[PDB]
Amino acid sequence: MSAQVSLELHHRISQFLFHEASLLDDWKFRDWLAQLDEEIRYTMRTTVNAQTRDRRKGVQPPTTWIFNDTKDQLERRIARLETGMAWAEEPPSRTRHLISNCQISETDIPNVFAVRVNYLLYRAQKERDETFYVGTRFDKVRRLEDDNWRLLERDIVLDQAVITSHNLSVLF
Amino acid sequence: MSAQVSLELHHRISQFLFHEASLLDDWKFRDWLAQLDEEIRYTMRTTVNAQTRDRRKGVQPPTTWIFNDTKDQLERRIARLETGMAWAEEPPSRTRHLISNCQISETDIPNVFAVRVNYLLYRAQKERDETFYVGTRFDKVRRLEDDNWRLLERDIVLDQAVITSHNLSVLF
Amino acid sequence: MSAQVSLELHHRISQFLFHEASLLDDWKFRDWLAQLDEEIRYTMRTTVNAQTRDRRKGVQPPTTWIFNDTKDQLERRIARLETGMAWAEEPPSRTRHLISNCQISETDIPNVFAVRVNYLLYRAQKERDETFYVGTRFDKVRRLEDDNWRLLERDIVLDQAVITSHNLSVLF
Amino acid sequence: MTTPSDLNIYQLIDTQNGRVTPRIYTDPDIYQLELERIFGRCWLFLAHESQIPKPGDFFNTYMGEDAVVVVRQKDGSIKAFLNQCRHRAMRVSYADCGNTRAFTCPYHGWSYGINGELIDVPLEPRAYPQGLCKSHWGLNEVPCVESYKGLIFGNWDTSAPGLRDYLGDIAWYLDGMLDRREGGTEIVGGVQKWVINCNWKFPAEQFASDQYHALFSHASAVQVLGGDGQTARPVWETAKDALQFGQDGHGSGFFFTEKPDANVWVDGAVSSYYRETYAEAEQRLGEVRALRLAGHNNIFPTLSWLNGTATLRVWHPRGPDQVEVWAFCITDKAASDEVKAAFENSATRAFGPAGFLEQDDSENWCEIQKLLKGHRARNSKLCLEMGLGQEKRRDDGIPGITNYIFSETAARGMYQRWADLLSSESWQEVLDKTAAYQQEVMK
Amino acid sequence: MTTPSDLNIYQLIDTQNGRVTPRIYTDPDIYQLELERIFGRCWLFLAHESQIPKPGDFFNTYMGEDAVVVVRQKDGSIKAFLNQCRHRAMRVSYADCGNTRAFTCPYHGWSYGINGELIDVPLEPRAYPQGLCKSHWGLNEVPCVESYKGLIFGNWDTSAPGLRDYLGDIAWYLDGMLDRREGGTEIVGGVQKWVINCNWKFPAEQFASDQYHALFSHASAVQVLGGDGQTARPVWETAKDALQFGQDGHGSGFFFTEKPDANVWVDGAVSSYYRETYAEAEQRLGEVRALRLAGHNNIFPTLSWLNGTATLRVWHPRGPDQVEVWAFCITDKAASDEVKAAFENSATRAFGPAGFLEQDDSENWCEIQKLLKGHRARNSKLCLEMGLGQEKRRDDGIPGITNYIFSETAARGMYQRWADLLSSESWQEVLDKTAAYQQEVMK
Amino acid sequence: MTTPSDLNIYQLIDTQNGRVTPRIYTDPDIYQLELERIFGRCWLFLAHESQIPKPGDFFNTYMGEDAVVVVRQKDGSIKAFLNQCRHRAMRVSYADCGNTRAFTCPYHGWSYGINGELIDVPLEPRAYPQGLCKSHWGLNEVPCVESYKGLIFGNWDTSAPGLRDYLGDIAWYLDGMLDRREGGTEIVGGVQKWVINCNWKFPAEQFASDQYHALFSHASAVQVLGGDGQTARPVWETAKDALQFGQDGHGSGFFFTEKPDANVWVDGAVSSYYRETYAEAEQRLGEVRALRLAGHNNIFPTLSWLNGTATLRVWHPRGPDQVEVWAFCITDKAASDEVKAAFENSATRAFGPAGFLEQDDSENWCEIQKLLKGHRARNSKLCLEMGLGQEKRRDDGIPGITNYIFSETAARGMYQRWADLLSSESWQEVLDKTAAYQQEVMK
Repeated sequence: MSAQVSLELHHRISQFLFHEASLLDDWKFRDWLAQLDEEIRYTMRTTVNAQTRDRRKGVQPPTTWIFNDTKDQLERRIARLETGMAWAEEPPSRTRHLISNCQISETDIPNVFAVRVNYLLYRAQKERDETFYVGTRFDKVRRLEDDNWRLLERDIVLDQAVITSHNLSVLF
Repeated sequence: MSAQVSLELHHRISQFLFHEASLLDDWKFRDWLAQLDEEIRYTMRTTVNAQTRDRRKGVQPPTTWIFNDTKDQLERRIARLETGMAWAEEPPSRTRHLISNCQISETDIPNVFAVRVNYLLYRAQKERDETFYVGTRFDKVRRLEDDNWRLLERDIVLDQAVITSHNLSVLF
Repeated sequence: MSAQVSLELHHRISQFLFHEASLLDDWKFRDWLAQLDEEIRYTMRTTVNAQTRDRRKGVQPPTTWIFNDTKDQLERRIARLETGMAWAEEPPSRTRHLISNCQISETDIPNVFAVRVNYLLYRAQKERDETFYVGTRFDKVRRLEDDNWRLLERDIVLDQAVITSHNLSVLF
Repeated sequence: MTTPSDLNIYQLIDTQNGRVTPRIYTDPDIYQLELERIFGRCWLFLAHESQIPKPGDFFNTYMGEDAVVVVRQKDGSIKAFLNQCRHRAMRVSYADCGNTRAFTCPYHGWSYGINGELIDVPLEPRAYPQGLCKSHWGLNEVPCVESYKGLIFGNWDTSAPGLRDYLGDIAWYLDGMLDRREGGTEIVGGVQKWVINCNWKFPAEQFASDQYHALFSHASAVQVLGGDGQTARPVWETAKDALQFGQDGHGSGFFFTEKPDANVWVDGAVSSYYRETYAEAEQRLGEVRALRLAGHNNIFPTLSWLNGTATLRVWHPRGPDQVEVWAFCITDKAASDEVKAAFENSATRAFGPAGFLEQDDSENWCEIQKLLKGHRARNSKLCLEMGLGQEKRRDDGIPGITNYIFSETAARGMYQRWADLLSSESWQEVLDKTAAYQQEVMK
Repeated sequence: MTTPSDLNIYQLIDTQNGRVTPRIYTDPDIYQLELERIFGRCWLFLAHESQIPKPGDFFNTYMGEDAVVVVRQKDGSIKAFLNQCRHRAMRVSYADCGNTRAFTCPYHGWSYGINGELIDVPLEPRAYPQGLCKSHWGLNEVPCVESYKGLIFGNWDTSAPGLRDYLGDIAWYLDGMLDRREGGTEIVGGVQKWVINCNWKFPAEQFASDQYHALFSHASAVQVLGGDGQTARPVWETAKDALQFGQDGHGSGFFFTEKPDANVWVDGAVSSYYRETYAEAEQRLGEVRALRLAGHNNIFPTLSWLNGTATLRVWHPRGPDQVEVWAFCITDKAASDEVKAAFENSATRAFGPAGFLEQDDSENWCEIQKLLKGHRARNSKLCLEMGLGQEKRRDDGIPGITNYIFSETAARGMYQRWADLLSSESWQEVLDKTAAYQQEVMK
Repeated sequence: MTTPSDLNIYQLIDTQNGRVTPRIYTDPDIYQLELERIFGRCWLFLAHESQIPKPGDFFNTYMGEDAVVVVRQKDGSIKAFLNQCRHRAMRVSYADCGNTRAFTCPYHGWSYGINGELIDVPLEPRAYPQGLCKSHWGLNEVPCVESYKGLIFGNWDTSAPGLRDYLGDIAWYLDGMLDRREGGTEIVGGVQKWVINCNWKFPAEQFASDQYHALFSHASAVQVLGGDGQTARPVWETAKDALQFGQDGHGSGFFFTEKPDANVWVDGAVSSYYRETYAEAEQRLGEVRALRLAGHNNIFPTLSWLNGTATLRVWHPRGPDQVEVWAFCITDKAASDEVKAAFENSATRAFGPAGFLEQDDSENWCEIQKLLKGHRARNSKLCLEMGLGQEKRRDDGIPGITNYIFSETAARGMYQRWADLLSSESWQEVLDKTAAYQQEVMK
């Protein structure tokens, strides 16, 4: 297995992820944006069904992007939200993040850690609209010299082949 | 940030909340009642959609109560359950509590701690009735001199503007 | 209360359960099988609605089995999966395990621990098929002399009286 | 296609002998005919005048399944518009309440004034070279809106009788709650909204004609709930007389009393306030309506309320097997802040989604709806025979058609009204049929 | 409104040439006509007599989509009542099984005796001054309930043939499982309930006429599953002869054998028990029915079972695109506790919601139902031509209409029966049409 | 039963004056008639030829609500089969794409060749003693499949006009995107699939006739989004002229331009590539179609695309109140890998489920569908009067019926085509009615 972290490091990283999720839930988008590192890469792919022979050989049908964002892209989405003309988020949706199965492992890069969690995102919109997104997430966190952490990378997996929500206007 | 607790305090408070949830799930209502402090305040409000100008100014449409209970009120609900004439709970519903994102912070009052969690309550009733409640909860816990904890306050947030269940006969 | 474990033991057992769940999610069935102890007992019962008098007396209507597996039975199911002729799992379903409310207690047997968790299993199949299973699980873990853990027993509780999925082709 | 021609409503209701067929709670063509003829012509509750006090204030509600916006004009009046744009039928307003100067469609950008006029079409000279007549493309206005002592009632039709003529004698019993003091009434603190999986006729019938159910359904609440002085025991134990009024689909019922005592559920401060203001209430209304502080009322189709608890409810149909509940807590405008807080606490504790008493009612309605799926469970006659043949008119100052409290004159009248509305085209024929039925019931 | 007049059932089924149109699995008016004419007249399985052994014991089941309660009387007999009160149609019983002395409606409080009589109406003298006749307001009773060797069958109609005349020749094959020993049979340990998103006709047709599917659907289970001696290999490999009986909608099928061997799935102790009791089974039944320990059977419409595994199933329709499965594990009453535990383990391991064999069947039915949404996927003819024109009557002591095991005489007969029941008013016409069809099939 | 006889489509559409009744987006019998007559006869997009390049390659798609498999033959041609077995209608293929040699039914085991012939029935000599004719039981084949410059169109009918005659003049505008370079076009990296809860007519009408909505719906995206040189500002600000073509249900629209500039959303490398290849594009097509790099197009019923962003969409109806979106990113086959990656990034960033522009469109369609539940919200006339009476034919090399970009000739033509197809049996009558309507529109 990988050279795992101690108790304190796991506690700190888990608390940092909890605080980030709370920031996303409390509609403090600028602070959440300030929590991210400069070189963030915020990706997400589709999911397909392959033939049994393809699965055994390791071959998969072609996929594509749903999210491919740098830090400026996320900034730009937030600034679109702040204008008040984003009719997709008027009124804003109310979301809750549940983070579980937190597994933390080291990396050969000094002071950069890899994290794998399972997430359940509950998105409730106005007047009886509910949606559940369930999946896994591979993040990376960098520790600065000021005892604070920054999100260096985030990879999201959504387990729906045919997404059942007309849009994804909320950040994962 | 707030002066956070150490590892052991977080462990103890999280275990206490887990045990309370287990008591609510195992239909031991008298023991759960004995877990609460005398001055408990068990509240819950509604949720509304505001205009963009109202959101920016900080103005919100009027809200109301769904739960406003002291300890005697909760005792009285439990005693209503114990009579066997509560047709809303015959047969009793089977509920599961999932507690996540446990954030624990201190308070200026000595030996009283504040807790924020996210909760998923799964309520299954007889013959194919399921309901999911997802939200956040701001609790407070008091440590007694006997190394034991008591629930001093509980504030519940439900993210549905139009609740989709005909009643809430289960305690959160 | 029971003589609870320290922080480190809880951390280790929780990490072991997380890794097992990840193995089940990553479609590494042989490794998951190698994680189990020889004398595993993997059971699951039905759930019924009783009369108020029956509930007070402690009487319950008769139940039955849904899972009653030894280690060879689980091996045999995995080997059925590996043949590629299991039309119920072509294409395989994508599942996620969320483990919460981890309570760990000792047992009079040396070096065998009892664990109680709440679980949410999200099973998504091809092209817009989703299913949620919510419940509790009473496991037991044995610590070997090689610092590694083995699943000695697993008891699963499903809170649906009338199961709403045509089959349970995925392991809990 | 929905064709009412092969439907025969009268075969499912027998108001003479008191029988009913449970199919009416499930048939979907019945529900479509209801949406066309019941909610399309009868007066419906919109909002209380204290929620739109100033010009430009609006409130978003429903009239049937239709979204409606109620807005206060610039001269003081009130108007109601169908919440739908004239270009692709987009929703123009989304909030619950607030102040606005114009409704702007978010899809293309058409803008309307608070009086429903079209004031801005972007790029009119280019997009409409032949000219667009902005007068014909104003918002859809409800032709009939009228306020009664603070409650605003709207109606889609124009051949219906006025609000006063439509209410008839139920106004006498409604004044007992609206007209207790000087200065009217007002809403306190928000609206409670939830969903119950039952046909809309069950709660209407229960709140129009059922006080009987309170003997056995709410027995646990009576045992457990019953620090200022509240009622010693439930009223039906010690009451000397009783009365139930049922007419034109409206229903009311209560127990006579010797002192101004509400039910046992109300908080102490509410009872103290009622005892204090009994003198003024008697001065304005009289002896009977000032001692009336416990009972049930219902105005057809969907306006229900209770007296002592000070709770008002509106029932929005959502399909043939669902309903949405809107709940208001209304008090007297001349009260103090502490009394208003006590009223809010009492009402939300007693009759919310988690109140001791709504639990059982909702559970029972849902169970009936679940049972009604089968073919033999919706083709078996039921019993509406309670108190049949005992209808009389009092002569001591209480108007209408009366009976003992444990009877079903109100429910039979409501079902006859519903079947008469479904089976007739013009309102005049409805009135004639109802007059004939009321002639028959007394002989 | 549902009008069967424009429906033409006979155009969707061609039993002479063996073709079928897949629309019948989707049409909702077809489903309503089914609920009216198939489940409203045919005998339906209620429960086993070992689940209501003592007076006052009850069991909650369904007859179609209707909730039904089956209760054992005081003199020893058994009755079945529609689970619905006579006042607002509230559900009177909610548990699965138990002992009771009266059914109490939780909404108002009407109470009924275990024989369906109304014994207590609260406040009758006040609420019903003109008098209520308690005799007319008893529970709705199923007019026809009859027990056969432990299985209780109920029927809503009264013009139908008796249970023996309705079963006909399928009783000969059912006795092979019910009448193996002395002392009858009994249910072991509870009921398994789940939901499959498919029309109810798919499992009925498969359990009536499909042994073919076991060659390719359950190939993985045969590979992997096949510590006392079990069967060496699946029976179809080594079997010398085969037989399928199909008549009046009932179906059965099995392989001839030389030794009392069940299938490969059964546990060793079950096979040892069958080998032990082969002598008594041969003494009671005969040579053919005592060696029959592997096959499939189905009684129209929804009673399915398998021989060796000792599993019984009931199929409750829930709409035109769902079904609910009730599963029983039935053994011989004279066995021991260890053998009963072995039977339970084998049955629940093999044919539960998580059994090796039900997986594929449920998956395939769900896939067919999902494909059937489109307009061209439900208007294309299918093939019912297996073994057509090879029907013969044996003369060695096995009755009925016979064929080779890989044929579809049973499915064609079932579809003809279903189309004849849907298209006829009285049972006499059903019998005449079935007699004519059986005359035609042999010539 | 669905009977179109009592339906009257023409009363819900008024294309002469430009009015529409919103019931057409909700009526379920309308949806069934659509599935029978619109999608049953009109050409539908199957796949791009670059997804099935080699023999035996297949692709799983839909034609309406019907699952269809498109497979490349051994000689080079392409065939399409209804994805349904001939024995119980089981699904034979489940993957998205791949290479195969035979389709094997997983239920019983019938096997088909990649050309639809039945090649293996297990145990034919036993199960079918009288003989089975394998020729009549082949897969259901789409009688009309034809490829146009890389896009494969299928049709269930055979009396319809050919693909070229059916496309008509929209081919002139489609060549502007398909025929820019030498070597055709190709799909880049997978398909995006999701579900929107709206009737399928809303996106078709928007992509056929709405550029107006981009002024106010996508204002936030214009503000925020607008490192190689992109467009300075949105085209409608600086454009000198504009054009919208609407005919036979097909629609197109764009702004004239002086330099090869796409919209502001596209990445810099895409614009650089277009500027580079402008010379070749002008050489092949001409001046007008080589400068056209921003606009909207739609081929009836469900083939939508945009020019500059290089995005193509297909709209599968799922009931009267849902639709499923399939999204493709198509580029030029002669480009490089870096340019292809830039195209993929731009298209998925701009028009995915999470793209800046699809958000508002989906939200607005869903809101309209939610509002349409009520009885008065679906019986109120709307306004289709934009640019009415200004239709003219250009004479500078652009064919068809034209108008200014902010008009609704295309939407009115589409609705007339839809109402003509629903109300006529044979294609000849459709053509005659459309010819008469096009004669009327000019006079």
